[PDB]
Formats: sequence, structure tokens, C-alpha cells
Amino acid sequence: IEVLGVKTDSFTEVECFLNPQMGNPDEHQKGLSKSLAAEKQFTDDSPDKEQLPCYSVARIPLPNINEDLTCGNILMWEAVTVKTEVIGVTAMLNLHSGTQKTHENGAGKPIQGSNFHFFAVGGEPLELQGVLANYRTKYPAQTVTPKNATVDSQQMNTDHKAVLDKDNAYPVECWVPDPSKNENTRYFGTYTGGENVPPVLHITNTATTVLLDEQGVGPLCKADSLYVSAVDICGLFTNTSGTQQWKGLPRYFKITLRKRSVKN
Amino acid sequence: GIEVLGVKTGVDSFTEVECFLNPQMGNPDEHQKGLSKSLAAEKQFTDDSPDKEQLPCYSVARIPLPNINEDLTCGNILMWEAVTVKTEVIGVTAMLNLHSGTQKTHENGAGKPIQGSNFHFFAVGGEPLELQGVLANYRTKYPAQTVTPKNATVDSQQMNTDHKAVLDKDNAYPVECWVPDPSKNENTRYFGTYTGGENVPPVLHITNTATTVLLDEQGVGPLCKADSLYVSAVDICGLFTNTSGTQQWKGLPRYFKITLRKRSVKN
Amino acid sequence: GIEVLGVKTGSFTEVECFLNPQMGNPDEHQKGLSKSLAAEKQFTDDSPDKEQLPCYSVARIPLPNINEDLTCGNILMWEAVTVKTEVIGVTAMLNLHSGTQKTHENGAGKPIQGSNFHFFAVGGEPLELQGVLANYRTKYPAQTVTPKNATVDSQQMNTDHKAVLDKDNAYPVECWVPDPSKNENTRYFGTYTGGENVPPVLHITNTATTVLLDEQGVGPLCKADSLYVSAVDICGLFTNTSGTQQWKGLPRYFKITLRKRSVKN
Amino acid sequence: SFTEVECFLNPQMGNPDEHQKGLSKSLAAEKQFTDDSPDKEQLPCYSVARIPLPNINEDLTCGNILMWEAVTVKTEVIGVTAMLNLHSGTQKTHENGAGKPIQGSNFHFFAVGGEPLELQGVLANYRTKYPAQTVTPKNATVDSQQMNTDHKAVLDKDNAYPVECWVPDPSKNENTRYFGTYTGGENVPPVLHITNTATTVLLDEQGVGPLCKADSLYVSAVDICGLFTNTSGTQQWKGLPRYFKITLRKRSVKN
Amino acid sequence: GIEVLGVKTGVDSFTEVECFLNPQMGNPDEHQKGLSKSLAAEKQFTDDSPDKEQLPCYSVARIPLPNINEDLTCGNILMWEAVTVKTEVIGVTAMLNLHSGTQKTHENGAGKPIQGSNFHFFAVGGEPLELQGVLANYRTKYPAQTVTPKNATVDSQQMNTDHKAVLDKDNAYPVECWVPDPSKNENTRYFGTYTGGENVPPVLHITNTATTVLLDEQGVGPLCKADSLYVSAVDICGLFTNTSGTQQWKGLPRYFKITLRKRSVKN
Ligand SMILES: CC(=O)N[C@H]1[C@H](O[C@@H]2[C@H](O[C@]3(C(=O)O)C[C@H](O)[C@@H](NC(C)=O)[C@H]([C@H](O)[C@H](O)CO)O3)[C@@H](O)[C@H](O[C@H]3[C@H](O)[C@@H](O)[C@H](O)O[C@@H]3CO)O[C@@H]2CO)O[C@H](CO)[C@H](O)[C@@H]1O[C@@H]1O[C@H](CO)[C@H](O)[C@H](O)[C@H]1O
Ligand SMILES: CC(=O)N[C@H]1[C@H](O[C@@H]2[C@H](O[C@]3(C(=O)O)C[C@H](O)[C@@H](NC(C)=O)[C@H]([C@H](O)[C@H](O)CO)O3)[C@@H](O)[C@H](O[C@H]3[C@H](O)[C@@H](O)[C@H](O)O[C@@H]3CO)O[C@@H]2CO)O[C@H](CO)[C@H](O)[C@@H]1O[C@@H]1O[C@H](CO)[C@H](O)[C@H](O)[C@H]1O
Ligand SMILES: CC(=O)N[C@H]1[C@H](O[C@@H]2[C@H](O[C@]3(C(=O)O)C[C@H](O)[C@@H](NC(C)=O)[C@H]([C@H](O)[C@H](O)CO)O3)[C@@H](O)[C@H](O[C@H]3[C@H](O)[C@@H](O)[C@H](O)O[C@@H]3CO)O[C@@H]2CO)O[C@H](CO)[C@H](O)[C@@H]1O[C@@H]1O[C@H](CO)[C@H](O)[C@H](O)[C@H]1O
Repeated sequence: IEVLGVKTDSFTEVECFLNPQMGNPDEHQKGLSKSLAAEKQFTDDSPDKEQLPCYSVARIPLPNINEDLTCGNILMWEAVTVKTEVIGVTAMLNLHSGTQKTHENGAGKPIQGSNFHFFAVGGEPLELQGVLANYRTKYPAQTVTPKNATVDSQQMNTDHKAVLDKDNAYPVECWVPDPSKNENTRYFGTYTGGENVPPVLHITNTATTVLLDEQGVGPLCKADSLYVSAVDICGLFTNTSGTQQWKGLPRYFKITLRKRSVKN
Repeated sequence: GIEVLGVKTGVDSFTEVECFLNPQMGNPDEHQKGLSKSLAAEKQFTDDSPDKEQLPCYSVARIPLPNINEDLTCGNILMWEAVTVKTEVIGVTAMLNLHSGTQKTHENGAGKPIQGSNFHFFAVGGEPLELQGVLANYRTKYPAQTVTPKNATVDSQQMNTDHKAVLDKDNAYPVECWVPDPSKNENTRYFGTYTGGENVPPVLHITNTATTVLLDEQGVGPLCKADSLYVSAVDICGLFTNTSGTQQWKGLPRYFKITLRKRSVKN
Repeated sequence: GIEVLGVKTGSFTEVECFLNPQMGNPDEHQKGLSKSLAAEKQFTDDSPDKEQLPCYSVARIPLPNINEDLTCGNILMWEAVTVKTEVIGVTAMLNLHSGTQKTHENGAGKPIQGSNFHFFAVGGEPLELQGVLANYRTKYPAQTVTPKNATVDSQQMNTDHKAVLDKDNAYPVECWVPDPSKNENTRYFGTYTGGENVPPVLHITNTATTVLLDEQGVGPLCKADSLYVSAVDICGLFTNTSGTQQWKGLPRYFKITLRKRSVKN
Repeated sequence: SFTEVECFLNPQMGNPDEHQKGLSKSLAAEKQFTDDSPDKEQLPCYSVARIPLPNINEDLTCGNILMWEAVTVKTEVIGVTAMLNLHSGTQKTHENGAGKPIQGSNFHFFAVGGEPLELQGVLANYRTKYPAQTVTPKNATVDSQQMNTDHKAVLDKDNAYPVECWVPDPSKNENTRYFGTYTGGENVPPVLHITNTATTVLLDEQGVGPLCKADSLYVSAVDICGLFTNTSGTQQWKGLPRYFKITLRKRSVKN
Repeated sequence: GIEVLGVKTGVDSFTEVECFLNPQMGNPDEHQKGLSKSLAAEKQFTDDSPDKEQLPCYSVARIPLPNINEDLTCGNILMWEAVTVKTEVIGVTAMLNLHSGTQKTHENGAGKPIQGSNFHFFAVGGEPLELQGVLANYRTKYPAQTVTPKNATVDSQQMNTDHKAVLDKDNAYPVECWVPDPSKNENTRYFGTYTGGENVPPVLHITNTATTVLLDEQGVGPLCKADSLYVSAVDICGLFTNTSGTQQWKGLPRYFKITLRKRSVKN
């Protein structure tokens, strides 16, 4: 999209709370995955959907701004800044409910281990690339995973292109944002691996991310729609029995937008 | 929110207020201030009734400010605007005591230092801090003398938008039940870091040279309603381990020094 | 050697590249992994297989020719100005169920972790290497380019060990490092972390850009209309149910912006 | 209008005997709250030195005088490489292995001011029976484990104020600049940087550095690097000297 | 000392020198260059006599610079001035060999990587680096062929100002005995980081885009006396662990790339 210079009614602000999609084994275990399996053979590994955390995504409708989309010059909503926040970090200070003792007489074991904290803001669905730890993994019916996985899907298999158009459908272990695309999206993620990794989570209402690219253009919202994507795997929760399930927390988005002139 | 006009400072347009806020970890008895009650583990999800003393709570103090004697009948008045804050965790060196009631790390070895999960948080606002409730266990039966999410549901372990509250009472709101609400708090600036893990080393910096500017994106700091300021804090440093192996949350006081200026607002 | 002149304005180009990792690939089914790793082999008889040895990844990217005559005193060359680069598939390691080893009874699988090395380079010619060995008496396998005539000093400085990254899946990571005494026409960046329990920390974003201009404002100049991207992304060790370990690698993406620069000829 | 003073400050870990300088006495554990009487040598203390400065005034009744003003400081922990000694009196990590390096809880701290550092007392155990030859919070109460504003003091004596009892007072210290970092945990790896290129500016928000009262400059330090583990498994704090290099300028003040 | 005058600019005013500095970890025999001798532990303070091969030493090289003065009988002269340095630890990827003489971490597992206490240090000066002696154990009986603090006393474990030296000899000054002296070194820039702990992960970055400026607060870089430049280094990466459990310090070479300019000075 060919963009024009900036104007100076011109602004709008939208909010969103996004629930995590860790699996939710039953009604009582929202924010969690099903117990995790281990030591499954590469040739016979069939994870349950509830064992697989998925990307969270919400399409946010923006106020109509064009009467006629055939006009040579139209206005689009341009995402300029975002404040974003992981919600409920203190909840993990509960070391008494269904926890596993660290030692005799001791407090319960805190949530810890591998984590992935990720967010994206774009004027389209996040564009994804497929990469698998095990290409022979038999993925459940209620998930969208890389079609026709091959030996190359554990490295680069360019055929595995997708978009994040469904909430609670695209497994995190299957997809990453595609850096060869996503011109109209800004995304940020950090993966930390290791069963003993301490979660480090910062909260504030003073941190802003500018969404303008190198030419000073933020994501341009197609069809007056804004897309917010998220993953916030905080780590593993350890049951008294020693079983473990992924723990996720909601993510808040506060996007500021401006009206931008574009060629049409 | 509140419509402000431009900045215009002269002589005696500034003021400075100080505050020491004690931690509210639980205080099992008079001899254990700054500590919680020993912590339980492995409680059934459907029958978990924590004691109030086991639950660290948010600290909050309302600081009165000098009366600017403004009559709220006119459309133009002056309000105190918080512009900067110096804040400090108090008594970090106290944890260098590894001999009092500690558990040795090994035979002939020194006592085990306070460590594990921690949460360090502070807020400055012209109103009480606005809170959102999130629970690890929505079926948790919280004690009478705590303010916790009302009518907790299945969704309270993720997003339940009904759980809105304000930090208006000290030693009442359990840290594990509440976080600052990012969808509100227009008139508050808050800052927090959570670290999880039983072996997490505390890292605490002290200095009198660090200043936090409280002005937002439009250059406006918290506007102090009713000539009052709110400071909030949590400083869970980690766990203290008793000789027996029992563990209790450790907290330290937090110091605030806020600088304010008179600002014109619409009324 | 090369004396630069003016830059063409108005003159730009962008090139992309996905580089597969070269960890060893023991068989068709195990790409991105090395072969089972050996330990405790004697110094005088250590003969590692090629599949046990991760290698440097490299791709030569062809660019358009800009000159009709190479006898002219002034000639145009492609100048790499910026690079966006990204490790691909970081989330794949959240698979803790496939062929993993339990951390405990009833527990999840052990995540990939341990020694890692993440490295990338952009240059107008192959990356220049210096050989250094942990064990100079190592018997390196066929189909690998390793330091020739390794001596006592190859465990420290042996300046005879000079090479160029001109072949993919051939130069073992453990034998070569980029040569800081050379590489005038290359920009390289690497981080080594050692320790069997080291957590991998991997960031992803499409908003991070590295400027490739040197102190004088000149980026890599692409000789023979060729751009070289080089990478190593050893993420750590994958632990099998049995406890056997193998290096894990991931692909790396490059997006390089180039401009036409006039140069003395 | 300028001057430069420099100082080396020995650590005050306790020094049980003349052969163990830089170390504390063996540390005790698992002592009762109501009967914990630590020896002075078991308690590391703040280091402090008053640095006399050239005299610049001849009449103190004047309404306008000159005071030395501290502008910058270069500071350095001294002897960090000494801990690469893993053979002397160390405990083996494993059969045939090297000795265990100093590690564990640490506290690195320095201050520059024109007065003694002002302290606030906070105690882990308010019922601790502190030994003679130490200055500790007087009349320690139930609230001394949190906020007890009666516990005010100044760092005016070297090897007297136990680190575990006192912190710099943020409600005061207008004429001092202090910086400290505490790390807790028995396995904490010491991380120590050295250079002669790092400078700290001591000017405050108004552009004024510490003003040296009575032509005196105070330098305060604590550098508990971690725990030294003896062969027997017995442990003692380890400290290192800190170097100060302060630049001062003449400033006019009301009087 | 040296009254510094104008900087020579433009044509024939700059030079560039490079250097690879081998590490001096001890070198037990010809097959173990880059390593120390197996390390001893639990030696009693009174009977501690370390071999030289067990003691990593500072690395140093004097780099001769082109003659700049045709006549040394002048009122003022030209000196080489070090302006910038690029420096690199060489061979970091060598430690990704976990199969040669290593100790497995577990059954069927890979070899234990090099890890533990590390010290990474470099210096650029127009003189030898000036050292202060500090000892962990002052009663340590240091071996022949090492320069260690003379007449070590009770105070050598803290501040003993008598222990002054200069790094004028390669593989002679034990790293555990000496640190750069911050009370001198006016004509040298030094940088080092010590990390202690037997499980500490080495973290080593490489690049040809990082430059350190050597100019001081006055805009003056090290002035090279007797047309000589001094590069100093220590790069203790950690401990190598043999199958048997014995451990030896590992070191790697360091590269230096220094840019110099001609400076006028009074003579
Ligand atoms: C070890 C134990 O059974 N603790 C239970 C505790 O019992 C009290 C005394 O224990 C300590 C401790 O936990 O080690 C002793 C410490 O010095 C105290 N620390 C401090 C800083 O004061 C702690 C601390 O006060 C509490 O834990 C705070 O909640 O208490 C114990 O010595 C004592 O036992 C004997 C006593 O020695 C003897 O003179 C007398 O004749 O009989 C006593 C038995 O009653 O009794 C103390 C009680 O007054 O009490 C708390 C409740 O107050 C808990 O029951 C605690 O057990 C843990 O409880 C946790 C949940 O709260 C969790 O379930 C753990 O698994 C339990 O071990
Ligand atoms: C220990 C075990 O066998 N777990 C299997 C689980 O069993 C369920 C209950 O176990 C817990 C647990 O894992 O500890 C109990 C916890 O309170 C729950 N935590 C939360 C936050 O809700 C978890 C959690 O709900 C699930 O793990 C999430 O998937 O489950 C167990 O107490 C219960 O016992 C029943 C018993 O089965 C029944 O015969 C008797 O009449 O009543 C008992 C009640 O006390 O059974 C629960 C299931 O009905 O079930 C899951 C499948 O839903 C798994 O089988 C799990 O075993 C692990 O499975 C992993 C892969 O999914 C992996 O293979 C591990 O190796 C297995 O241990
Ligand atoms: C295990 C042991 O006793 N080591 C002592 C060592 O013995 C030498 C050989 O051991 C190794 C080792 O430590 O594992 C073998 C490794 O492959 C070598 N590593 C490298 C990279 O070359 C190391 C290394 O060379 C040295 O450790 C460096 O000092 O040495 C050992 O195999 C050999 O023993 C047999 C030999 O197998 C056999 O063919 C022959 O017939 O008899 C030999 C017995 O002499 O001997 C090697 C030396 O000749 O030697 C050193 C001194 O040279 C130490 O004694 C070392 O023991 C440690 O000493 C430490 C202090 O230096 C400390 O006290 C530790 O507690 C001791 O274990």
C-alpha cells in the first residue's frame, strides 16, 4: 500500500484483554494445559489438543472511515503505539493450591520451566511459518498444523505458510511468525527453555512500543480491522503427583491509531 | 478523564512529601513482623482455606497534601501534580544475617539465605490503585479479613472482568489475588517485577540518585484528587527457611519521596 | 584495496535467504540434529563422525550485474547496508513429548538446553576463518575441511590455519572461528554459551535491523556480484529418552538491503 | 579551583586473627532467636574513612565562603583475581576436582559525601544480642524487623557498624551519594568488573555535588564478595578493598 | 610528565598494528597448550606450594612501532597515540568439542563443557601495565619463574601498598597474585571481568564491529613511550574437566587491533 504524509478526530484508542489458550483440560483448569506426556516415540506421538498451547488472536473492529472504497484516495487506520501487559503475574504467588512440596515442611513448587512470551499488532492476521521438532507428530483434528509435513519440516520447509486467523487453533510448537512476510505487522517474542527456568515478568503502565517501521509507517488496518496476537506460556505447573501442565496468563493490549491517507 | 491546561510554575509552586511503608506479609505474631505465617503446600483445590497471615497483602498509604484552598465551584482550579518519585527498598542488608533461626546449607555451613519467588512493586497516583483480580485457584476459600474477587468463577483463573477493585485498604488485598489494572489507572503510575522459582536469588539495588519521572505521554503526572496522594507497594523478597524446613514470605519496607507541582485543571 | 566513490540515489535492492542448519543429520528423519554425541574418547584416538560435528552454514546469493565494461575507471558495486536476521522455529522446542526424557516420574520431557552458539555474517566475499582446536590430535573425518597439519599450537594460535567459508556443511564449528585479522569486507556477530544446563534464550522480531556500514560509512562490497550469508545456530542439546544427546540447530533468515556504490577501478 | 584525592579502603569482614584478614570468623547457623549472640568477628561492618581536604577559608563569620564540592568519583574493587586461588584451604568440589570458589550472598556498596553516611537500622532478628565494640540499633523492638524510625545513626566509625544492622537512610543523605547492590543465595556467582575508564558523576538534580563540611570528605564501602568455604565445610565472609578517586571543585555558599 | 601538544592530522598521520596473544595458563606439556596443570585443592595455608604450571599468568606483548623522530634533540617531538582498539577472544567454538578426553554428564550423555570461574581482561598502554598485589593466602609459597608480591605480610590479603609491579614479562605474573593498579595506569586503559563459581557458564561474544575508544577525559589516548605499545590479556574461560574428574584452567588467545595517530609532545 502506497502511503501519504501524516495529518493532524484523527486519533482513536482501542483496548483488548486476550485469554491464553493453553488447552483447558476441563472447566476448572482454564489457563492450563492437559498433563504433559514425555518419552513418546517419534513414530507414534499423538498429542491431545488440550496438551498443546495455541496462539491467541483477536480481530478488533475499528470505526468505518470510508464511504466508497473505489476512491483513488482513502483513509486507513494506522496503529502507531501499543501498551501491552501480562495479566495475573501475582497469581503465581499461590504456592498452596494443589502444589508439590519442594521439601518436607516446605512451600509448594512455583511455576517454572520453559516459557514463551509473545505479542503482535498488525492490520492483518499474523503470517506464520511452520517448523516442527518432530515431523512425524500426529496432530489432533481440532488444530491447524503444517500440511504434508516432510523430513525438511524440522528445518526449512517453505510450503508451511499460514496466517493466524483462528484463536485456540494454531499450536505454538508448530508455528513461528514468518519474517519473510509480516510487512503489515509488528511482532515481538522471547523463548526461554529449561525445566528450572525462573519466570521473570515485568508490569507497568508506563511502557509504550512504537509501531512505526523504518519509513515511519505503522500497521495499516485492512477492512478497518486490527489484529492482536499473543502467547504467554509462563512455565510449567507441577501437581502434587509430579505431573505438569503449561501455565498461561492473559495479555492486555492498548493500541493508539491515527487516520492515514493512502493511495487506492 | 481530567482536562488539564499548560504548565506554569513560579515561586512556591512545588512541594515534597516522604513516606515509609511497612510490608504486609502476614505477621503471624508480634515477633514475626515482615514475615508471613509458615506456608502450606499440597492443599486440595476444592478445600484450600489459607490463613490471612499466610497471605501477603498490598501495602497502601494515603498521603495528605497541603491544602491549596481551591473552591470546587469554579471551572478552573489548581491540583497537585506528582512529577517525580525516588523510591527505595529498606533493610536489604538485614538478609546478611544467616545465623538467626536459619537452616544450615550443609554440615558446618552457614544458614540458608532468603531466596525464591519474589515480587517487587510500587505505585504513585492521585487515586487508589485500580486492581484486576486473577486467581491461580478460583475455588480457594479466602479468609474473612481479606478483600478477594467476589463470586469467583471458572474464568477467574484467566480473564474475569467482574473482578475490579481499588487498593483503598492496607493489609487487606492479597497479592496473589490482584494485579494493577492496565485498562484503568490513568491517574496512577505503577511498576512491578515478578520472579518465580524456589531458588531465585534476590537482587536488590539501593541508591539515592535514581529518580522516576511520573509524567505520562502528554507530560502530565498523577493529578491528586481531594489533595491526597496514594503510594502502593509490595516487596516480597523471597522465602525465609526455618531450621525445621518451614518457609515464610519475607518483606521489607519501601520508602517514597515524591515531588509535586501545582497544575491548572478544568473543573 | 578498494577505493569507494559516490552512492546512487533514488539504486536499491532487497534479497532474502533462509539458511538451513548443518548439525550433522544422522539420517533423513533427523534433520536439524547431529548424530549421537560421544564423550570420554582418548586424545590420541578421537575420530568423530561427520554427522557428530555441526558445521558452518553458508549461502552465496547472486546479485544483478551492474557494469557493461570492467576496464572503466569507475564501476558500480552492490553495497550491503542493513540486515534483518531471525532464528526460525524457536517455538518447536516447546515440544516436550517427542522422544524426550522425563525430568522425573509423571513429569514432562527435558527441554533442549546446554552449550549453544548463535552466529551470523554478511559479507561481499566468503567469511575468512582462523582454525583453533580443543584437541589438536583429533582425527577429523573425510568430507570436512579442518585445519591442515595441526600442531601443538593449534590449541592456541597457529596462524597457518587460514581458511574461507566457501562450502556449506563442510567446516566444523568446533574447528573454525571468524578471523578478526581479516574480514575487512564482512560483518560478523556471534555468541557462545557453555554449560550443559544453560537455558536457551531466543528473541524474535521483525523490527530489529543491523546496520552493516563500517567506521567510514561503507558496507560490505559484493565482489563478482555475490553476497555471502553465513550462520551457526546451535540451540543446545536434545536429550533422548536413553540419555543420549545430539546438537539441535535451527534455520536462520536473512533480509539484506543493498545499494549501488561507485568504486575506483 | 580543582583537586584530586585518592583512597584505598580495607574491608571489615571481622578478621578473627592476623592470618585471616579479609575474612570473617567462622559463621554460625541454626541459632535460637531468643539466644543469638554473634561475635564481632562474625559480623562484617561498614568501611569508612574521613579524607582531610586543603583548608580554603580564613574567616567563618563571613556570609560567603568556599566549600570543596565532590564532582566525580572513580571507584574500584581491589584484588578480584585473588579468588582464582582455588588451592589454599579450599573445599574440593568433587573427587580429584579443584577447590570451590568463593560464592554466595554478596553486597557491594560505596558512598561519597561531605558528611558521614546517614543510616537506618533494620534487623532480621530484633532479639539478636549484639556484641561489644559494635554500634547497633538501640532499644530494638518488634518493629525493628520492619520500619523503626528511632534507629537513626551515622557512619562515623570504621569496623563498628555491622552491615546486617544498617542501611543508608534514603530519607536523609542530602549531602551524600550512595550506591549498593545486594545479591542473596548460597550459590550466587560473584560478578566483578574492573576498569580505569568508568566515572560516576556526583552532582545532584540541581547540579550540586556533596559539599565537604569542615573540609572533610567521607568515603564509605562494603564489598562482601561471597562466602569462602573451608575444607571442613565451615564458611566465612570474604571482602576486598575498595579504591576511591574523587575530583573536587571550589564552590561558593551562603554562611 | 608529558606535556601533550597538537595532533598530527591527514596524510601519513595514522598507523594500524595487530597482535595475536597466546594465553598463559601453565602448559603442563607440549600437548596441553592453552591449559594449566591439574589443580590442587584443600592445601593447608601453611603448606601451600603451587607449581607454576598450575598458575595462569598475565599475557603481555610489547609491540614495536615505526620510528617517528629523525632527531631526538628537539624542544618538542611526536609520539604514537593509541586511539581505538578492536579486540577478540580467539577460538570460542573450540569448546563445542565435548568428545575429546571429556567427562560424561550422565549415562549415554555428552561430555561436560568447560565452565566455572572465569576472568576476561585486556589492556592497551604506552607502558607496561601497572599492577597491585593482592593474595587470597599470604603464606602461599610461590614457585620459581614467577614474579609475585615480595615480602608478603598479613595485610597482603587486603591492602599492602608495597606490592607494586609492572607487567613487563609474559608468563611470569600469576593472575591470582596481581590486579591492575587503579592508583596509577595513567597511560594505560584496562578492562576486566571476574566471574566466580564452579558452575558458571562462559558467555563469549565475537564480532568485528565492536570498537573501544582509548581517549581519556581530556581526549588523549595512551602515549607510546620508546615507540612501544603494550597489549596485556587474561582469558581464563573456565575449567576443563577430565574423565577422571581432575580439572585444569582453560584459556584462549586474544586478538588486538589498535589504531594510532601521531601526537606532538614537549621534549
Ligand atoms: C516445624 C513446625 O512444626 N512448625 C509449625 C509451627 O510450630 C511452631 C514452631 O516451629 C517454628 C518452625 O516452623 O520452624 C519454629 C521457628 O523458630 C519459627 N520461626 C519464626 C521466624 O518465628 C516458626 C514460625 O513461628 C511459624 O512457622 C510461623 O507460622 O515456627 C515449633 O518450634 C513449635 O514446636 C514445639 C515447641 O518446640 C515446643 O517448645 C512446644 O512444647 O511444643 C511445640 C509444638 O506446638 O511450635 C510452634 C507453634 O507455636 O506452627 C505453625 C502454625 O503456627 C505450623 O503448624 C508449622 O508447621 C508447618 O505448617 C505449615 C502451614 O502453616 C506447613 O503445613 C508445614 O508443612 C508445617 O511444617
Ligand atoms: C497422577 C496421575 O495419574 N495423573 C493423571 C490424571 O489423573 C487425574 C488426577 O491427577 C491429577 C494429577 O495429575 O495430579 C490431580 C491434580 O489435582 C490435577 N490438577 C489440576 C490443576 O486439576 C491434575 C490435572 O487435572 C490433570 O493432570 C490434567 O491432565 O490431575 C488423579 O488424582 C485422578 O485420580 C482419580 C482416579 O483416576 C480414579 O480412578 C478415582 O476414582 O478417583 C481419583 C481421584 O482422586 O484422576 C484424574 C483423571 O481422571 O489424568 C490425566 C488424564 O486426564 C493423566 O492420565 C495423568 O497422568 C499423566 O499423564 C501425562 C500425559 O497426559 C503423562 O503421561 C504422565 O506421565 C502421567 O502421570
Ligand atoms: C587422574 C590423575 O591421577 N591425574 C594425575 C595426572 O596423571 C596423568 C594422567 O591423568 C590425566 C587426568 O588427570 O585425567 C589424564 C588426562 O588425559 C590428562 N589430560 C590432558 C588434557 O592431557 C591429564 C593431564 O595431563 C594432567 O592431569 C595435567 O596435570 O592427566 C594419568 O592418566 C596417568 O596415570 C597413569 C597412566 O594412565 C599410565 O599409562 C601410566 O603407566 O601410569 C600413570 C601414573 O603415573 O598419569 C599422568 C601423569 O603422568 O598427573 C598429574 C601430575 O602430572 C596429577 O598427579 C594428577 O592428579 C591430580 O593432581 C592434582 C594436582 O595437580 C590434584 O591433586 C588432583 O586431586 C589429582 O587427581
